[PDB]
Amino acid sequence: DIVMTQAAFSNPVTLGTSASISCRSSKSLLHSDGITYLYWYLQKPGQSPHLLIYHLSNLASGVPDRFSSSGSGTDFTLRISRVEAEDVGIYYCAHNVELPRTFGGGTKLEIKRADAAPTVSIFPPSSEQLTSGGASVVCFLNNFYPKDINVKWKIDGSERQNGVLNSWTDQDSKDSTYSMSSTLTLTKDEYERHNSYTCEATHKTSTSPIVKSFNR
Amino acid sequence: EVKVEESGGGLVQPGGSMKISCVVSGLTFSNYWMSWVRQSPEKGLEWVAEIRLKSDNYATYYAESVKGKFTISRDDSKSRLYLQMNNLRTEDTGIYYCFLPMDYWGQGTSVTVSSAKTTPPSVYPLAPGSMVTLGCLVKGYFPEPVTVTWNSGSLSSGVHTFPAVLQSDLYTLSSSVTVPSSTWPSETVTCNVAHPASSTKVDKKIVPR
Repeated sequence: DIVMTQAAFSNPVTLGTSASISCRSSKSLLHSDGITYLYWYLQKPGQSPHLLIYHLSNLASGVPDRFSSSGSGTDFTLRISRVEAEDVGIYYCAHNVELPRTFGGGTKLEIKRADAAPTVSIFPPSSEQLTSGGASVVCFLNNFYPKDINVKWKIDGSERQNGVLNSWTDQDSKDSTYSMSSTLTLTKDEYERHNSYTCEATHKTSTSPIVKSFNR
Repeated sequence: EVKVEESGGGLVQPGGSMKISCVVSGLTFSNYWMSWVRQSPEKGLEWVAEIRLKSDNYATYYAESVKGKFTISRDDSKSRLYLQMNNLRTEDTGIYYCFLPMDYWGQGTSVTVSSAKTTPPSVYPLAPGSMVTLGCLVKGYFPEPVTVTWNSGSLSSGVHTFPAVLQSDLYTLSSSVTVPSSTWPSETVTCNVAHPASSTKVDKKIVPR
């Protein structure tokens, strides 16, 4: 057994500047043949892992020379010299000196970009869902930065808390933004006892929330 | 070039068995070591089994976490790798990848070990009450995953799909698409949802309200 240790996160990195990801091993990966058997893999959001670096410092075919790696038998550093939006993902270290083959826990690269307000869209229940006896009200809070955000629901003006489920995307590979969906799920019966439905998005880009509403 | 493609995943009950496989093209399969690596949120990437070559008498190796329960095998004539999995537990849930050490990974096949029953999704259009944002709500399914595309995968820019959230043994997710208002509703926007576990394929056209 070898334990590969890396930090779950790194400091957000501005586009066009350098990132540095560290790893260490519980045992030397420097072989008697002179090779340090340390590998780096990248897993971009929604994708499989792909080989970036092998034998400590050698770039895999197609990998840009913005990527470089160095290290001893036990301490290693991946450098990305001029980070692009496409580089976000989880970077894993691994050894090739024994079985079991073991991996680090992965370090997520985050891109720091300019603050962006969300674009908010509210959606009434579909007639299909209503036919089935259900009523989900959906609010998208799209393409904002930074990741922190809050959503509040109101029904006929009063704050509603329960029945709400939230989900957040990973950082986007093209525009370095985040998005969130908030879904308020009611029975048809309860939905049709109220007329006005509102979602309010609060983000650091304004001291006022962005408010979207419809009337049933 | 090299293509690694897994199949056979699905749902099975605790204590049950499943056999998954993958076929490799773009190299001479019989000359490569083959392994299975699984991924879950709580445990990360975990190598579980490996098989060597004919010349090594197809020597096999297993993680301690699964030895006794998994059997790895290969058919060099079909370029196909297998993993037979017995007495599966819920902790064995995850995405199983073929990994040809050290250079190649497959696409993954999802294996869910659970006493909950497979349930197909209900797909609902999200249409509004320069640009317009539409969506699809995919509700009430089990197990993961689903795939959501727009206009059969053609409409790819301005799309994101939110991670599924589990409540009460069922998953819900939604997908967002943003297009110029000159393009919808003058031309069609359709979300395509596939839940292989229930063998369901649904197209839902987004029509203005």
